[PDB]
Amino acid sequence: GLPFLPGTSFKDLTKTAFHRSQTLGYRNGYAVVRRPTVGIGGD
Amino acid sequence: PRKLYDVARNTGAHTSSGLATSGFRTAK
Amino acid sequence: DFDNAYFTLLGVPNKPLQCLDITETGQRLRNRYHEGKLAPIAPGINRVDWPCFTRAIEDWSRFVSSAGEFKLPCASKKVESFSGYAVRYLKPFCLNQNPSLDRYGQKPLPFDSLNAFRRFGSNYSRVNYLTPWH
Amino acid sequence: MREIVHLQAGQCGNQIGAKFWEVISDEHGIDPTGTYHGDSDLQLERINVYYNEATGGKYVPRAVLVDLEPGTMDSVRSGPFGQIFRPDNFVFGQSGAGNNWAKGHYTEGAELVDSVLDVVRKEAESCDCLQGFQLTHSLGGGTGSGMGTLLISKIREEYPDRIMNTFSVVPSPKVSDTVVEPYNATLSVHQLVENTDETYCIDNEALYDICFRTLKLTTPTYGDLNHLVSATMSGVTTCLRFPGQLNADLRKLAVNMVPFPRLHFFMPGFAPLTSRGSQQYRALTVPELTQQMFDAKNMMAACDPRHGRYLTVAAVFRGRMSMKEVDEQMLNVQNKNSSYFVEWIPNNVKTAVCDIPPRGLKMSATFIGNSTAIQELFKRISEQFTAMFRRKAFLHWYTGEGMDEMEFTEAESNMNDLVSEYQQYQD
Amino acid sequence: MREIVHLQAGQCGNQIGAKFWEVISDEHGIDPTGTYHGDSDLQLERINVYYNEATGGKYVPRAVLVDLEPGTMDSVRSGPFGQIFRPDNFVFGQSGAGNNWAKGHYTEGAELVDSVLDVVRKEAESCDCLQGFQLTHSLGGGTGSGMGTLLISKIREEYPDRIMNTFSVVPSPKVSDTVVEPYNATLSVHQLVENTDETYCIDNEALYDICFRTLKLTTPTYGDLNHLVSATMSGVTTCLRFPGQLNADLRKLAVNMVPFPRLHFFMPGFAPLTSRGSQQYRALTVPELTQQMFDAKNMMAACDPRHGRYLTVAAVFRGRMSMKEVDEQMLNVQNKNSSYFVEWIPNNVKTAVCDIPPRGLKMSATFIGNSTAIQELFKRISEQFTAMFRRKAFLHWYTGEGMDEMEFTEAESNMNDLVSEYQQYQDAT
Amino acid sequence: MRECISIHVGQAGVQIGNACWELYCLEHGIQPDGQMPSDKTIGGGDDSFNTFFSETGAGKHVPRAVFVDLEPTVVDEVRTGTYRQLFHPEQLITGKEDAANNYARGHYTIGKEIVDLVLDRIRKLADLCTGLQGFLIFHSFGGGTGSGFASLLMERLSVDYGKKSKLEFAIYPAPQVSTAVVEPYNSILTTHTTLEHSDCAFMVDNEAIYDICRRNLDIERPTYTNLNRLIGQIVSSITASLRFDGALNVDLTEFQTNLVPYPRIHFPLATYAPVISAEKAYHEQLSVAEITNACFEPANQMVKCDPRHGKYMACCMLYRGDVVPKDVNAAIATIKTKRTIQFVDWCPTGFKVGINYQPPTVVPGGDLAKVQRAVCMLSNTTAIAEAWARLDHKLDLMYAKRAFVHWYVGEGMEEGEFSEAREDLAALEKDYEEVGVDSVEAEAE
Amino acid sequence: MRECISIHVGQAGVQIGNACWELYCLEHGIQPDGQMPDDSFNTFFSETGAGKHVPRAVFVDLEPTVVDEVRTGTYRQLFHPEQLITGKEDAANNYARGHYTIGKEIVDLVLDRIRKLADLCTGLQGFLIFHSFGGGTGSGFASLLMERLSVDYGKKSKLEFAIYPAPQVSTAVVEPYNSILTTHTTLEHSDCAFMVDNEAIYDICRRNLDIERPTYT
Amino acid sequence: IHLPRFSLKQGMIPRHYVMPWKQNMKFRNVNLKHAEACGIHAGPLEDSLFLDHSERLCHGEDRKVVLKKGPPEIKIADMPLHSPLSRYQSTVISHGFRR
Amino acid sequence: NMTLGLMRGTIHRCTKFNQEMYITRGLIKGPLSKSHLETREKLDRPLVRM
Amino acid sequence: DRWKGMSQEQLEEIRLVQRQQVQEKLRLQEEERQRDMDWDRRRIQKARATLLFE
Ligand SMILES: Nc1nc2c(ncn2[C@@H]2O[C@H](COP(=O)(O)OP(=O)(O)OP(=O)(O)O)[C@@H](O)[C@H]2O)c(=O)[nH]1
Ligand SMILES: Nc1nc2c(ncn2[C@@H]2O[C@H](COP(=O)(O)OP(=O)(O)OP(=O)(O)O)[C@@H](O)[C@H]2O)c(=O)[nH]1
Ligand SMILES: Nc1nc2c(ncn2[C@@H]2O[C@H](COP(=O)(O)OP(=O)(O)O)[C@@H](O)[C@H]2O)c(=O)[nH]1
Ligand SMILES: Nc1nc2c(ncn2[C@@H]2O[C@H](COP(=O)(O)OP(=O)(O)O)[C@@H](O)[C@H]2O)c(=O)[nH]1
Ligand SMILES: [Mg+2]
Ligand SMILES: [Mg+2]
Repeated sequence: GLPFLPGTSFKDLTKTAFHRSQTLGYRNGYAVVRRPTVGIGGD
Repeated sequence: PRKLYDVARNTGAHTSSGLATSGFRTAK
Repeated sequence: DFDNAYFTLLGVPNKPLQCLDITETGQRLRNRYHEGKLAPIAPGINRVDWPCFTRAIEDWSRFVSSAGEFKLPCASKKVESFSGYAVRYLKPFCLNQNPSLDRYGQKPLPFDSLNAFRRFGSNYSRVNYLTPWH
Repeated sequence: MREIVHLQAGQCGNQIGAKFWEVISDEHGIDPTGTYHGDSDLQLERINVYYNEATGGKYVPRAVLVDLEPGTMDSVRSGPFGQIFRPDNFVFGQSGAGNNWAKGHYTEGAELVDSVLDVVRKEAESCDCLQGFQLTHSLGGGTGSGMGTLLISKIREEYPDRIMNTFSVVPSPKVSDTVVEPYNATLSVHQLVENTDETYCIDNEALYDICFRTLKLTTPTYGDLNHLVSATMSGVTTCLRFPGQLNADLRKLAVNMVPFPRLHFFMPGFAPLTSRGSQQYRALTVPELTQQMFDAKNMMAACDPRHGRYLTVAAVFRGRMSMKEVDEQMLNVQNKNSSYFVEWIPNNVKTAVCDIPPRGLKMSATFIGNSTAIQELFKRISEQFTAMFRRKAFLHWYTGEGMDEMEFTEAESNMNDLVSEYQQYQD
Repeated sequence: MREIVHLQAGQCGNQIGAKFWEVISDEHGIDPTGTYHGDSDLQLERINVYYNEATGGKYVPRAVLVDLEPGTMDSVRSGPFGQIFRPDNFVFGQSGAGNNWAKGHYTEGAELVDSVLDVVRKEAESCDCLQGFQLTHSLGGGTGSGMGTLLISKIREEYPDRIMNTFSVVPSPKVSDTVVEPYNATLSVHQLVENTDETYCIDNEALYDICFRTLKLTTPTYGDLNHLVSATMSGVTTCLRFPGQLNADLRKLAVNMVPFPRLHFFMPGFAPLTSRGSQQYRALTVPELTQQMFDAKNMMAACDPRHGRYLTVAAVFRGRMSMKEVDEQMLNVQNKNSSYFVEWIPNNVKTAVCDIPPRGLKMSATFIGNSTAIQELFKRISEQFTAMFRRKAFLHWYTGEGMDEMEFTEAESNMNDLVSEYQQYQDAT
Repeated sequence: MRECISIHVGQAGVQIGNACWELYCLEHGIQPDGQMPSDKTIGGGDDSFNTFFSETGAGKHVPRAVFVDLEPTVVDEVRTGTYRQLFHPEQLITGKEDAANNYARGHYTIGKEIVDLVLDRIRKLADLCTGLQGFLIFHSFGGGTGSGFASLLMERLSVDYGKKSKLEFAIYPAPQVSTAVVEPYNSILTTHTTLEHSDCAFMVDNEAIYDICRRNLDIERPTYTNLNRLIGQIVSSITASLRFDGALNVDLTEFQTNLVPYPRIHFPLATYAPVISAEKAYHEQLSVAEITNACFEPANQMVKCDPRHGKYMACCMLYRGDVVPKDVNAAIATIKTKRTIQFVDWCPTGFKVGINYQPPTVVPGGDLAKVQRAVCMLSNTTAIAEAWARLDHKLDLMYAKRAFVHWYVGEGMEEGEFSEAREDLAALEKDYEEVGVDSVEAEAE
Repeated sequence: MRECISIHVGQAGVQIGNACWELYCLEHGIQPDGQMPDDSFNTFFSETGAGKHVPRAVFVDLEPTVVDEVRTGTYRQLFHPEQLITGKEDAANNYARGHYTIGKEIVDLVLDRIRKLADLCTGLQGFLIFHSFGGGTGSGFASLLMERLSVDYGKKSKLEFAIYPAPQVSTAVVEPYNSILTTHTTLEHSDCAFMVDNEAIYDICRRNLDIERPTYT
Repeated sequence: IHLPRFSLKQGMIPRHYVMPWKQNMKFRNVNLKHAEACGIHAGPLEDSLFLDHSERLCHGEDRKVVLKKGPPEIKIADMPLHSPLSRYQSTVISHGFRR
Repeated sequence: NMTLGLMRGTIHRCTKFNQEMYITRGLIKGPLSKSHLETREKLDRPLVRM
Repeated sequence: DRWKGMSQEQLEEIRLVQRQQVQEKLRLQEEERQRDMDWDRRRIQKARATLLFE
């Protein structure tokens, strides 16, 4: 909950999986957009 | 004692006091 | 200076008018804070930080200034003393903030390591033979 | 009241706008769901500059997200603040431009410019009084450098008398990222010269120098660089959304900092940047902010002010300060360094002061500097362009989409003319 | 406010200045964290002379630390008093000068002057009314000699009206540490007469002499010599920091002491010096203080003033005292040995009195004296130089950096002109 | 019977009014709700508020002011501040987009769509007044709506209300300190309005009030609020005779009678005499001679000019508080002796006095001490030309290479405005030096 | 109506005027804070209508270390906060400095306060200037101050109480230059000049008074 | 046609000073006849020799007899040690040193 | 730089001549605040009126 | 027409108001000192937490 200043962003060091999920997509020529039920890495 | 410094504030020959030591105080 | 036993009214000490020195406002390095105190928590408004200032302090400061500095009249005296209810909110585990944090950080680096991306202060450049920045 | 329709095109534009909207939502007090969880009344008084009132007591951003390939939109949608953007604003194609300006401007951007113009025509006409547009993109990529300039060329026809800003990332001196980057840079500068009212040039190793020397960051990700660009991006419009003793919008800065209509390439800055272990060794105070404002180790473009003459300088302040101290500091800096300011303008500093500082900070400031030292960047890009174009190095990847070489010749002629015209005011 | 910007330079400069900042923080009651804990209110109103204002009531010293290797920087930073200094003020390089005047002045040291200049301009524009600068270095080194002189000759023309003091440590005649040191000594002395206003000549074996006979110190490490230097380093600027019956700043000791713009080499001294065994067997009075100041065993340069003539004598007294038994004693010392004072100045004495003594001492006094007996240091450095240069002993370590070989010749010529100018002004009637 | 309608244009006008109307609400017994708890006044005749206030049907007092700005970021502070219920909601006009430091925008593009509503509100305010003495315009020269829209407002007011008096308290660009770059263009182009459509124009330098605040008061680092309090005190002193009782009352027409020698010379200088803190009022007294001599010092002046090099053509002294006319007469007889204050030859008297018995009112959290006496010298001097001489140089330097004119000509302004305004200011310089030359002979031999 | 404005220039002037005003406050009824615990005080003290008496003096010095003790110690309440005029640097034992370079930007403030003191004066008998010849501001700024005081007020008598340089003892080296150069100017702008010497007072204090070891007080 | 023709405004000149021979009721007619013989002025209208810190310069003695009056100017050589001008010897000494 | 060196005496002498001439110009005119003028200096005087 | 001037008690009231203003100036100086100390302590707290995380 520290204040958001340009020196307080950090990396998640204990993170192994980095898979993305195609939330954007096409079904029948229509630009479909679905809700993200999962983050980056399967979380 | 803070009670002493409030009773002794208005002691004198021509001084009117309303505070009372150990009891009810006057309505004025 | 607001504490005096002989000027106690209704259980609260008050400051008389004869103890105010006119030269005290032009004294920057006499009434000053030296060390202060840290807290091992996140920043914010809390109950253990001493000079913590909420939005209820500035309203009180504007109110007291518009209340005529809390005068106390007396018999045969128009204004005798100054009420102690106007300076209560400037009156008061925790660690010291002044011990240096750079001693537990990284070592200082030489100047050419610091010049890894854009070069500053090179003798063989244009800007070394121009008037510097003051 | 005064409404900014934020546009972003490309991977750089999307990854900068993600942190930009994070910073704005932190400053206006918006939770990731979209509602308001702040603790002040001033955070809601001018919230329609960046947000839309909608169903739920919640505020959605006015963001138009554009990319030719949805590869990097996947990361921002999976971020902590990816659920605020409306799903209709995501405009995306099927194939990327491949760092080619011609694919992002003639072949693949042409099929996508219809839906983007529909989205911005909807977002721009849901406004009581639209102030102007805002574009974040890059001059090295393919869909940024082509698609964003196509968007500007199509929007300035529809809305000619409005304010266009461009927080472009201009190419970097020492190490590049794209081999064919000088071609894209020249072809995009040729459009931004005639198309943009206010351009902001940001270099990447300038930010690397900031993060390494000023902030002493051992392991900086791109999140910190985007945080710095977002911090100087929100400081330009901070008087539109918050009160102050002296207010200045985008149009006031456009009037004051642009003498002639072809000098609008500014060098941004952010004043209270201090390392972690050097935090308690210095104080936040107006001289010690305006000194770092004018320092050469604080500019976000990789060219020091000493290479040329300062033409006009902005300074937008935030916090509880005295006006006499500010207006004596900006006079003192002009008096001391009399050789680096133009003599034919008696005052080269425009000053505005806001009320609310950023969270956790006493004072903040945003340096915006129009200088004649930015002409040495355009000379560098122009000579790299001539080295590439003399032997027609990568030109078959551009003529293969149906481009004439006279485009390259004219894009370098415009750059050369602007370089020669910046040199006119050096004396 | 009249604030001094302190400039350390090299290993000698850093080892002296660490102790100097220690005694300054002792006098003003500053802890190593940087706060104030003094027992009196007289130690705070004139703290802006040496201490800048940081956040939270923290006082940071007005020092820039300069070195060409990170060996001494890292030692002084890890010392007990190393955490007061600003982290950005540590500017050092990778490759040292290697006891070369030319590396420190032309090739390696020129790389670093543009960052020390940045820190100095950073620090001097924050001054309201800047009084002057202060440099500590040694003339027998490579970055104390070359880089320090480049700093001297580069901050003088930017600020051409301030007061510049150098607490230089010129090479000793007898004890030696560096073979190549006559070259550096000559090439720095030739440059020290154009861009300085006050220069304080200090010999290491003179301080050894003080420790071995006056102080009766038996194993004097470098810290004791640093305290001996720093006590008179703080005894000159003492009137700015404390009130007194008769105040004198650096400039008041500059106008009153140098008669001509090329005679600014003095021999410092410190009056109440005694052993620990003789602590209680002494009455700290003015006749016991002036008698030790003018003693020939007290000066920190190994040049006996009995071989020359005192051009001007300055004395700064500290501690509560009056002004009869000061002036009567200085009259007595002017009249007793009148053969050692020049007759073409009738009153050769400058006197200032401050009434805030150092802690643990009732009274103290600092001697600054301009004498023409300083020519025997210059001529003997020149003799050791010309016993080396005629055979071109180490000239390839200097010629190989682009320095023209005539520079040694003009440095020797200017040194000889200094010696002859001091000689003419001695017997002048 | 003695009403006065205040018009505050621009950011500077609104923030000046935010202190002026607090001072007015404190001089009379007006709570920020709009109430008068006690009808009796300690120095007036139960209608003294009629100059600034008007009654409603609910026992309420409403100011006779119109706040105009082309942006709402400073007017909504009034709409949400402590005095939110004091002002009529219609009395605070606002626009959509400001002129953005452009005289052309506020004079030709943005100001045309809002001037009718402001003139409507001015008409409905002047309908209620039966004894309207004049107007008081508050604006600044270095702005777009303080210089462009104020010019249009005065141009329409002069042709609407005839020869009714009007006064402006403008803010002039300082010689060295400025907050805008394009400021000399706006300050030059607005000279024709304050010369043509005016009766007595006041020029105020922010820098001079900065020296007054730092030197006379113990306030280092002041803000715009401490600057606005002094201007509020001055406008209170210039109108105190239309409200309160005094020995020698002076209205706003006797002002222009005894101050304005020629219709093209209406630029006097303002100074407030006992501007001291409560620290330094403890030692010195505030006698009439002390605060009459202190008004003539160049440091006490509220512009950056030196009155010693010029010659006074007229002088108007307004006195407040413990002032009996004998003391004013003694002070004037004292200041006629000295060589420094040199008057013009065609004004042997050169003094107009006015005495009011009310001491000036202090505000909570204020800067000035509470005093027994107050003087406000309002005098015209030939030494005011050294501000126009400093402004003409900056305009000539900018326009000689035609720097910022593209933001102006494309916004509807014909580009010949700058040359004509420069020629007007040159003619003013020549006219101001024509009335200062002694009509005497320079001896012989 | 018999008032006498005192001017104290330099360290010698301030350290003389401290004892002078201590004696003046004791001689009349004036408390150290300017109050009363019979018109003899009007020559030296002014009147405010609240019981406060303000001295008719100016303490002018270029170095701040001498005057700052006055506005800190016992009699800090007595003097007006502005009447203690103070510069940034000093003249540094240089008549040329305090007369041409540093003393020029200070003389306007001293002249303005002298004018404001004389505005309170209706029967101004004359001035009393205390300085010393051997200093820089006591010789440079004192000469310039009297030199423009003569043009400011004319034939009004200005009395001098100057510390002449002693024959045998001296505190400086450059003082013959200052003492030569200021008597070239204190001849046409000084109606009288009472001269004192430090070593003669030392001998007086040693012999007549019992006090050996005497300070400047 | 004729207007008052004053001089440069200086200090040390009274705001209003009339010659005392015009306001003397005893010895009046002899003064008027003397003024008529000298041809200075007998009328009452412009009767102020010093007005508005300046000299009248109009109704006087033809402005050349007035200037050519009194002893001639003295050579600046040296003041004797009794003259009141002996305080200003220090400037005459410097002016003699200058040449 | 030698041409720079020799100029300083002439500039300083011009400044001093200007200062002395300003002061004698101020001495020709009377003192400020004519109430300080003694009775032997007014042009009116007792001697000149008779 | 015939007002002599303010009596003694009015001037005494003006003096009392001046004394009140002096007291208020003292209080506000203490106010600004505590504000500055507060925000210094805030900045140092944030820096220390960041150092711990590093
Ligand atoms: N004394 C004083 N001057 C002010 C104040 N506010 C603004 N100013 C002056 O006004 C100028 C700022 O421009 P303004 O004229 O206020 O701008 P504006 O009237 O709102 O016109 P636009 O900004 O174009 O809408 C600055 O140069 C200030 O000197 C104030 O509160 N007090
Ligand atoms: N009698 C007497 N003489 C004093 C006193 N204080 C200083 N002096 C004289 O002053 C001389 C020293 O020079 P100062 O007068 O202090 O110099 P200054 O007036 O401060 O001007 P600067 O030289 O620029 O500092 C000594 O020779 C003393 O004779 C004092 O208290 N009493
Ligand atoms: N400074 C900075 N540059 C970026 C960032 N993201 C992408 N870039 C730049 O983007 C360029 C690469 O092209 P890119 O924009 O990814 O291709 P595009 O998406 O097809 O337009 C390079 O010049 C990088 O400098 C960022 O977060 N910060
Ligand atoms: N007198 C004295 N000399 C020192 C001290 N520290 C180092 N030196 C001398 O410095 C001389 C060489 O200086 P050096 O370290 O080479 O300077 P550098 O160029 O900075 O490395 C030697 O003769 C040492 O005796 C000290 O504390 N006191
Ligand atoms: Mg505005
Ligand atoms: Mg002194």
